[PDB]
Amino acid sequence: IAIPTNFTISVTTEILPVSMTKTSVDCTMYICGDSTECSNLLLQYGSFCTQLNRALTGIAVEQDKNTQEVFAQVKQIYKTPPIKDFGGFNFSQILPDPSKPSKRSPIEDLLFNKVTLADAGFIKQYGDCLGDIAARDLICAQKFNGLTVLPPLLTDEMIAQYTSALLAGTITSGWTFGAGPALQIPFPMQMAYRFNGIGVTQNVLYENQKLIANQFNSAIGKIQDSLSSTPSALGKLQDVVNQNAQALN
Amino acid sequence: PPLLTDEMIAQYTSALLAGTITSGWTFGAGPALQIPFPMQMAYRFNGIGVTQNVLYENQKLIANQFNSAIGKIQDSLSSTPSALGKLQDVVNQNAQALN
Amino acid sequence: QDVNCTEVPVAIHADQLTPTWRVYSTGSNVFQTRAGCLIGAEHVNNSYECDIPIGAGICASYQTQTNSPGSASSVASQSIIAYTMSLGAENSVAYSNNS
Amino acid sequence: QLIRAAEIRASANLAATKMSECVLGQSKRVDFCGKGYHLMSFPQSAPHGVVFLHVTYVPAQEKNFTTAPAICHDGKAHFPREGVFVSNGTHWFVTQRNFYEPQIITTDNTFVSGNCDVVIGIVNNTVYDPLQPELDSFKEELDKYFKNH
Amino acid sequence: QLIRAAEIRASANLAATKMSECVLGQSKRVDFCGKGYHLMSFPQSAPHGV
Amino acid sequence: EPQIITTDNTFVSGNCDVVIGIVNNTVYDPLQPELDSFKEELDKYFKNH
Repeated sequence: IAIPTNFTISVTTEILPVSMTKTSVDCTMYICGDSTECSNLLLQYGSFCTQLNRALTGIAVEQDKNTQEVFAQVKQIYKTPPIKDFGGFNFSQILPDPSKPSKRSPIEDLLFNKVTLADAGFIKQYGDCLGDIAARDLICAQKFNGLTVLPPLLTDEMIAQYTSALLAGTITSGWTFGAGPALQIPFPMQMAYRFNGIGVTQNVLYENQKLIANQFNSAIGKIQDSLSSTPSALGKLQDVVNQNAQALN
Repeated sequence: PPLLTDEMIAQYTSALLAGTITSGWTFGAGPALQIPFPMQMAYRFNGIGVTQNVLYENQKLIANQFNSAIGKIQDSLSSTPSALGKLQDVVNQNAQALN
Repeated sequence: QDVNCTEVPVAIHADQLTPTWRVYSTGSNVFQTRAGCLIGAEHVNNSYECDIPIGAGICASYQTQTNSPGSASSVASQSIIAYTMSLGAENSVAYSNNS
Repeated sequence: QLIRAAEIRASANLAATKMSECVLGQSKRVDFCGKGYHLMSFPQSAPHGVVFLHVTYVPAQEKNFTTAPAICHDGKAHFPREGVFVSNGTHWFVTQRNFYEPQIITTDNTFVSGNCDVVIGIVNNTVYDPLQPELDSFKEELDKYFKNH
Repeated sequence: QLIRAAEIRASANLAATKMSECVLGQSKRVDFCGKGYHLMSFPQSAPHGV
Repeated sequence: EPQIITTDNTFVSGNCDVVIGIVNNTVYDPLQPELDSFKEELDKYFKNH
């Protein structure tokens, strides 16, 4: 046989896109611009423009549905306790940072600074393309032809707040969070529960609590290190953005 | 042409079979830990709610069943045509579109 | 949408239109949002669940404002209110290290 | 755009499933969320996406040991309730499967099933009954009473 | 071709899930890998499938 | 469903010097009181006779 005599607790990252950019096209303005002759001619092709608008609106609503399904699974917004003493497990690396205005965790800050959005996240145009706030060459050139980007229903702050609620529930309650009333449980006992879940006895945790905490903290730190360093880590989100921008271009 | 040759996919399948047969489910979660195969089947009996002894006291019979089953599969493939229907349907669809 | 809305008042070519539509071209209820601006909706500083999604965190609903018209009008004049949606009921679990 | 939206819907459904089964619970589905045995997961928001940090348990520092499927003692075959029979060259212990915590083989951590002529590979060893020494502790007292007095 | 490619991606994602959940482990979810109580799965290669 | 902490719903691992938050209490073993039941009989036999 071969029986392990030690363990490593490892933190791995997985990235999943949830939504596209909500784009709408004024069929008539794209095809015919301001010409009335072309518009009258286009009236002879039937309901093609109505069909295109309906399909694009369906996609746009579906994007909000996707975000709500992924992030709005929590009934109630939870706060982590003010005194953050979780038996050695740190967590001040994924929890919201009150100092920063965005109320995002450091990892969330790194993630938001690595996806450039292709400058496609702009809606309004006046005041000279919002005084260059919205990328002129791409956004304004596109949307002078009836191509608009609608804003998502949930703001980034609201998605961050939902994520904070999920982390608070997990840290303070375990899985009871998601099956009914939230029931408090000290975090070391939660980890002992989970050790039982994988076939390892509780004592393996209580007699190695400091080591487990150190490994967890070190892994969490390495996660930021890798994300900040490793190029093309958030490749999939950038691929989605690039595909949408290329199609519109 | 596909990036992975048929030989390479076969090598991957051989690796998966060897890992399973020699180490159970350990090689998909960490280091491959060797375990005698009867003990693997005992573990897998426990997983489905049947005590360990049931395997050990019936080992030969169990073995005889497993082997037989494998043979049948080959027959069901060698004899029955249209067994690989889904893959053939994919090939047919692609061919018809190209035509 | 995508209009500030310092343009809207006469940008519709309000001269050759119906007064009924022009009622929605201007008024005391003009609210700027990241999805354009909203005419005919009162911006309340309190939050509810999302009823009609406008966008960028702004939702709209039809509510008994209970304002001065509310106190005066027998119907408790109900208007359309634009608000920043609330994610959910606020809760805090009594976490202790021995509870 | 419809095709791409279908693909992103598939991704969003997978993400919601992972949020349910890995952030709000502990999953026994191998490799569904994390390489190794899944302990927990933490979500993080990214532009148009979600990042899951899967915290998992990976065994390490394994050594060989010798194993048998059962122990024959007093003509009875003993199997481990939850663990493996493991030998360090000289002595036999019972250890939990995923972490080496050797323990003496007792009637508390083993169960009997039949005699030891049917199991292939059964080895001979002692199974310690925690009640016999307790009884003998005062059987010695009886002997003292009836010999010294 | 794009629609058919979406369909095969769903079969390949399902195949990857089966690979993980049935070859690299023992599955408790029912009828996911076989009929009856699942003991163990073995993979084999087919010209464009598994 | 509260139950008494006994030696049948608990298992022993190590000494109480490495676990953080350990608390003292008696763990009841069903065999000791029963055995003492007739250890008292032995004492009666060897003291009253």
